[PDB]
Amino acid sequence: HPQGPPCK
Amino acid sequence: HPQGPPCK
Amino acid sequence: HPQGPPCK
Amino acid sequence: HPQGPPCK
Amino acid sequence: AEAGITGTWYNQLGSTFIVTAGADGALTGTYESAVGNAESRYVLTGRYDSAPATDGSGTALGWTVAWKNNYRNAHSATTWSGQYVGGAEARINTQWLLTSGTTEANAWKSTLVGHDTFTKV
Amino acid sequence: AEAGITGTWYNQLGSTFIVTAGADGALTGTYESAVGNAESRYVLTGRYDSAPATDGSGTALGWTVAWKNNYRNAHSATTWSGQYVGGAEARINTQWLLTSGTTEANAWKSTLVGHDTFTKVKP
Amino acid sequence: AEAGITGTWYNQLGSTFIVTAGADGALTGTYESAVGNAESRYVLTGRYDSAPATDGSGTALGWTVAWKNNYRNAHSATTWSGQYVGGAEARINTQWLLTSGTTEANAWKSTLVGHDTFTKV
Amino acid sequence: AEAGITGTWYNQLGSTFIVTAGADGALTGTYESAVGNAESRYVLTGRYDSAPATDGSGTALGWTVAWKNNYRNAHSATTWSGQYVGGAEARINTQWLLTSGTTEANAWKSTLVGHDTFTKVKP
Repeated sequence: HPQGPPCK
Repeated sequence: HPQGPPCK
Repeated sequence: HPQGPPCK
Repeated sequence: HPQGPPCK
Repeated sequence: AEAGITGTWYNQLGSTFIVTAGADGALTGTYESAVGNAESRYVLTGRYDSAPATDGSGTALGWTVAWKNNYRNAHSATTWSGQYVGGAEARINTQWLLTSGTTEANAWKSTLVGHDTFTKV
Repeated sequence: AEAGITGTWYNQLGSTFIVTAGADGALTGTYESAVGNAESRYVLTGRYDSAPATDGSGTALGWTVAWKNNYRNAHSATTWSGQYVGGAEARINTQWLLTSGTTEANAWKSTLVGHDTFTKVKP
Repeated sequence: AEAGITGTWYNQLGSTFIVTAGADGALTGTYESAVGNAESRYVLTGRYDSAPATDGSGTALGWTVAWKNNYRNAHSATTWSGQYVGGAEARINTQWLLTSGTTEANAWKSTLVGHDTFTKV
Repeated sequence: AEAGITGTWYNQLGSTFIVTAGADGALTGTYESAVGNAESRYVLTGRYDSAPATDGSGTALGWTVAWKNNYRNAHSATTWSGQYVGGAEARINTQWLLTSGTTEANAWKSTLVGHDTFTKVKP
């Protein structure tokens, strides 16, 4: 989601 | 506060 | 989740 | 309130 | 339905909300408080997500109202986050956050939270 | 004060908030997700309470971002409510609500709540 | 009225809550979910504020339910904060927080918030 | 795991939380306000989800404190919902709701929301 940090 | 009900 | 409605 | 910091 | 958000809405407390939804996601209007009054009107600005929702979903949106107008300044602001559901009985179901400007020492209790359901009735 | 708020801010997750506060209490700008290239920008609109606050009190404000742009549509919107605290190290402390569009049945779990603190980096 | 909190309550989703309020502030009971089922029952524990409230106020209380029983473990817990209002139509009006156990990377969306009104009907 | 949770914890405002986690998922203890002498202690009860969590996931928990004891009665109650994260530096991250008993008319503003992080100090 564009509101969480980057992905793994 | 202007977000509540009236003060009647 | 056990907090929601049923899965009917 | 017992949940905030100390007073002034 | 899409711009079914446009119109006048009322909530259980008596407040009225008048908004215009722009085709690209904007929400603009006035929010008026207690008594209706004359200048119990405050500006509101927001955004809504325009989507296909085959699965009968509501439309996510949110808006803010800073509680200051040319007659009052309550040093606070409210943001409502929720969704629009249209139909015979359209409703906007929200949860809101009201933050007041405080000094550090009172910052822990600067925010109230609640919920409101708005209808066009 | 509009100036202090205007600028670029970042929060602990790595997201970018670029805002301009107008004299009429308006807030406009873009919000970018935590790292991730150029097309991670969304429009935000908000309001701030221009306070006669000679108390060392923060300025209350709020804004909304609908998570839809020309590349993505997450069918959700977030609203941040908080206070701007100026100084050499200005901060905007917020609490947010993220609502996703759901069907009648999952409405009960459509809203997430959290908090973010933004640090100012540029004017 | 004081131990009018004791009893069986229902909310709009269908869940049932059975509680005993102790004379010193304790709240103990079972919370059962969907279908009624058999072991859709989870333990709940809470506290309520026993006060004089001449000014017709509600009674503040709150409770928690960890979503694990000998048949399910949803790695989450819900806390309800609200107030009891008695009368011909007693109600418990709450706002709740449901936190799930996540890993750091998902901690930003570990908590849902909502509201529920419970009645004895 | 019950052990890790059991102990004394403090948060950034200076409050004290002393808790014992039982094997049956129960949480009991006392909560003390930020500095202020001995009679600032209140009873707390909660629950934690004993997880098979071999994911580096936190353990979900929650507890309640009604702000009434033999010295004071604030006619309010707070509930904290959060996760326990162990390690050498264990933390309990929460979001809380503080509800005050109000009349019908002010019910709309009876609930405050915030967040607190607790650091463990003693077992």
